[PDB]
Amino acid sequence: LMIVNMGPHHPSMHGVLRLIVTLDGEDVVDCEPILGYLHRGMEKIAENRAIIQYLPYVTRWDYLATMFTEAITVNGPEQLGNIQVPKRASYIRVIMLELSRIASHLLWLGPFMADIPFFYIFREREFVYDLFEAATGMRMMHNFFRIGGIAADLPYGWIDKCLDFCDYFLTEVVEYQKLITRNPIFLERVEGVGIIGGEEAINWGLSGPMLRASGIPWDLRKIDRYESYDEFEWEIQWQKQGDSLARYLVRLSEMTESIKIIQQALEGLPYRFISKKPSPTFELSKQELYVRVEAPKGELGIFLIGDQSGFPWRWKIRPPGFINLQILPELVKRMKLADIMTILGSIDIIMGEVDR
Amino acid sequence: TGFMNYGQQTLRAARYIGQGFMITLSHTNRLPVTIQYPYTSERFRGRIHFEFDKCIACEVCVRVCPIDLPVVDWKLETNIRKKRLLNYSIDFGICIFCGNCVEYCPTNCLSMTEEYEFSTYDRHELNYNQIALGRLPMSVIDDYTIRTIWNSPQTKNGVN
Amino acid sequence: SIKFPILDRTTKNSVISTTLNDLSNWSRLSSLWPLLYGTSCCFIEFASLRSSPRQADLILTAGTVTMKMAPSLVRLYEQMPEPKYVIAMGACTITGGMFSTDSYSTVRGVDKLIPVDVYLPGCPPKPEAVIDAITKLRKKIAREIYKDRIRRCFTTNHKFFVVRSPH
Amino acid sequence: GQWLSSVTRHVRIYAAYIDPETCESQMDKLTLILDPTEEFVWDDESCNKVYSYFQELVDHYEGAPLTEYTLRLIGSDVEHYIRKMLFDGEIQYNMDARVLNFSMGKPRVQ
Amino acid sequence: GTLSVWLAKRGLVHRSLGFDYQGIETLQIKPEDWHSIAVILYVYGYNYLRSQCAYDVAPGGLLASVYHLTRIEYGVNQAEEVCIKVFTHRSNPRIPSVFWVWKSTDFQERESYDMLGITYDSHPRLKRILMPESWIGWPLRKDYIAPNFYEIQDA
Amino acid sequence: VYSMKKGQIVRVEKEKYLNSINYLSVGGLDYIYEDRGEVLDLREYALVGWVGIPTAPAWLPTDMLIKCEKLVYER
Amino acid sequence: VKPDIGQWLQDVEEHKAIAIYAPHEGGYEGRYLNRLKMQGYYFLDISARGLGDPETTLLKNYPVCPAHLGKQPIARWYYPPEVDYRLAALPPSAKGLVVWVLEAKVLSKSELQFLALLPSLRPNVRVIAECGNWRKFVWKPLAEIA
Ligand code: SF4
Ligand code: SF4
Ligand code: SF4
Repeated sequence: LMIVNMGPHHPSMHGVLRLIVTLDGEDVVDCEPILGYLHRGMEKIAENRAIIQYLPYVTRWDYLATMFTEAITVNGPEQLGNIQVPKRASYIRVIMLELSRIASHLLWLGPFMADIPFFYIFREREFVYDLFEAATGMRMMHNFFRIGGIAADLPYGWIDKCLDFCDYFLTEVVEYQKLITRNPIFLERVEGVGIIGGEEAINWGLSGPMLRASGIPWDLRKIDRYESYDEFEWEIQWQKQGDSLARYLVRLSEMTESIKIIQQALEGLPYRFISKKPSPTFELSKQELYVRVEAPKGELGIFLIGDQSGFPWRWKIRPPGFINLQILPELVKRMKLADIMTILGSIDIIMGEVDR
Repeated sequence: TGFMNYGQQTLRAARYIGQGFMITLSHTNRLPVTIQYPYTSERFRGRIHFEFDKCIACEVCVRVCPIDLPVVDWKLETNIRKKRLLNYSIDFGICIFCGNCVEYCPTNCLSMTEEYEFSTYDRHELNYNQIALGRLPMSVIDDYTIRTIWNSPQTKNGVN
Repeated sequence: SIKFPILDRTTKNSVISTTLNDLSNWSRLSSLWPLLYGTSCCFIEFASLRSSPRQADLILTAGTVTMKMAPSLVRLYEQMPEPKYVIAMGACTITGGMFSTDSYSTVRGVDKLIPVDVYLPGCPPKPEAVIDAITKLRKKIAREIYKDRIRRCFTTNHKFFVVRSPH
Repeated sequence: GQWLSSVTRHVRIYAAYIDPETCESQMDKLTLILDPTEEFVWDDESCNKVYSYFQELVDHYEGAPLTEYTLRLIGSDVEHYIRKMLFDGEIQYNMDARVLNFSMGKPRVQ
Repeated sequence: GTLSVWLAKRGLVHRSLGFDYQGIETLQIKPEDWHSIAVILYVYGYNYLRSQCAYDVAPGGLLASVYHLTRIEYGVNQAEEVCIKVFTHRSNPRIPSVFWVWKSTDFQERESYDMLGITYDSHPRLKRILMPESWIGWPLRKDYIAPNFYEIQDA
Repeated sequence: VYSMKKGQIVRVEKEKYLNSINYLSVGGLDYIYEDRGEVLDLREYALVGWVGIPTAPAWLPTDMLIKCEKLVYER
Repeated sequence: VKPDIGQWLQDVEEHKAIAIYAPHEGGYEGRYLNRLKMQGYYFLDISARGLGDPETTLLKNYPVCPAHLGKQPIARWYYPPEVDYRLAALPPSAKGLVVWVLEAKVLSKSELQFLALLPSLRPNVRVIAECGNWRKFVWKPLAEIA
């Protein structure tokens, strides 16, 4: 039972974490995940900062998809103050949020395919960041979410590049879909892990790909009527093969479902930039409001107890992947050191929203 | 016939290696783009351009900042509402370039540029002055090593 | 208020020795090869630009360093002790970054932890900024003539036992 | 794990079996490594004064459990003592390293 | 609420605090009968617990570790949310953990003990999940001072 | 609408703030016991914070702290 | 490359203000700085990418102004000068001069570069080692445009 140190510079690059295991032989049997490495103290500083000052702070959580964090932390005060967002800016927010979900799943499967290369996905990623530069102007550090919608307007080149992104992107996606059917090393090196079912993934804490891996059509934005999700084409992954390749088909189907949503929303266009802007500064109320949104990892959440002041009295975040990190102590029991790379890939986690 | 099943697994494996080898050989044909060193739009939010006489009052850069870094000393001059502003000290090691007061300025003398070459040898050098923050960075068309960056187009294949 | 160096002479003042020093310094300024050290928001520049933690002396700290990160970081600098230095490529390796006021478990720069040559603007710049940073560092090492191989150990210690109370 | 220290600039706890500069294995022998980066002058008599002051501070500040919080407190006020010693001119700077950042501020004309 | 007058009305203290902002409901529950209350709300239809919230109103006084338990599932989508309000004080940090039945509460209760210091039982490994094990004091409570540590200042 | 003003020195005794953790580090020591903390905001409770130490602020009761004087200290 | 001649040292001891026209092609710039350092001199660094009012920074004890993060006061203290304290940063007597290595030719203002070159003529032990806007070769043109 030689204790692994599981150091800060991992052989893989998926964050800094601590997974000391007794490993009797090569079989890992007992996990003790030590965290606190990439920690900032978001809650106390968010109690010490306003919404327009913790609004630059929402970038250090799920920075592979930064639209979700600022999206839920601006959708908090919109439903809190009951201020209506017009349909145009809300649908463009839906388009860019699904594009960030696309970016999150491809930036998962990039380094996951690198561990188990970079320019096989970067040919797409250069045009993806060109879309981010034509949408807001930054690469992943955007500050463009207001109460009335997008802080700016879409330029006349970004809608043309958004029309071109579908037949720029879906063809290389379906050229990348056949690899797992062709290449048997993904049928023999990541096949098998992920043995949890649906009645158990509901039982512990799970959401996102680990909950849709068992063949459950789970969606917050389908159950909760949000952003007119029943107008668009939906196909939530009811893939019941359980394992890690079931999760890969889950993520391919989620990317293709977002492609279908954006492709139906290419020519929608139902309406200004910011509705209800009389003054630059405002405040918040005091309610008992827990707002959540469909994360790419499953139910990102914002807890809020107001102060009727410039600062929020309570600001607690429920990150999706940190609740999804609880299941590995149970998914460690009968695997190998060559398996834990596939495990910490298939969790689909970065340490930005973990410690926070 | 278990070794026959091993052979059939390796036949499917060789078919997949050949198909993925064709895919990667086609992936090696990414010749026109090739991003590297030189040897964007207006919202780059890089180096922040600052103007001194247009900066007058309200001290909103020290307030909306997530860390409150700006240090400007000021002494009121009588009956003319002049604050006598001096030493617009910005530490870019403290600065995030997250851009709140760039668009939240009442004067709007705070504007962003495309400069990002501020990698320096000392932290005390990063404390910049108001005249150092009023310098036009670069006209990137006018270099003998920088061509036109593919801003509006993509995969041009025109250099060759 | 500073100290005084020795500054006697330059003993290696032949043409062959200064030629070998210039060539070894320019080749030392040519072969960066970092051990990457990402695992933060500055890891994103690695895909656009080893594993033995005693090998690569020319590492740049491209990560958000905290107080719990600090013992492993000074141990890793003990694993790169004599030849080369580190480059701060984050506002949090310089001033603590955006949390420079109120963060308890984050050090206000590694400028109180490790010798730093070059300070960056910090939050992920363009991928040619690291190229300009290693070019500057190459100009810095080109100024260095390997200090004419001039060496001193302090060795401050008490052999009296502390008033200990372990668990 | 095995490293139990609060190591900063000019203050390193290093409670290990370190008589010479060869590290090991770990014990109650706190080996105060000072100035790793060659930042100041650090004359030997002044180093003996600072080491004796640190010995008196760890003698009078013990009695409680010598866990990591006492290590943070003792390294922190040791750095305060080094700062107030260099501000009074007992510790000059170095200008022999490749940085010389003047970590405690430039001495004024006052 | 629904379960406070139907299931917890048969001899349990479901002390309601009204409705919350959107659809949630806050019901005050004491710290002695909490694990049986957790099992009773578990066998009701509610299975999915997330976002244990440890808010620190009235520093030096009342301390709370509320829940956001709901009843989402695979095929059905009856999302009935509720806040199980458990309360404590500074003098009494003793609270029962749900880690005996709901084992996935390791990180949640460890962060609650790590940021407030709420003393727990029936828990397999209650350690400081973000701070060192030598660390005394708790930062999230509003009556806390970060002591004289040089790494907290720039200088 | 509040108890005191904003910007007065805060003196702290170890017995006067016995609800907090002021007796764990018996002896190291601390620094906010003397007239070092300044009142930055008030509500029953008042925000505090040192004039030179840049660390995170806190919240303390209006009787648990004490408005000492107007004497800032730096360098 | 590697043209073996110390004519740049003759330029720095004759004119002492030369624009170092040299690319970003690695460290082919500090070798003459290393030859000045091996001659017994001392060389320190500066950059004009964020240096404003250069004569008011090299002399006249420009202010410190510590950046408080919304907690400390203004504390308008006077930091020591750049090159006067650098002349005060020569403890032995064998140091013949002080080289001021400047590595930013852009955002420099031609007038202020002439003002900084005249400040290299102010002290006799000051050497200006400014950049030359990154030519392809290694060219050491003097301060003629400035
Ligand atoms: S620049 Fe902005 S913050 Fe400064 S005085 Fe003018 S309006 Fe106020
Ligand atoms: S540039 Fe960004 S960090 Fe700096 S003061 Fe303006 S908003 Fe704050
Ligand atoms: S300064 Fe900001 S972006 Fe850079 S490493 Fe630190 S936290 Fe990340």
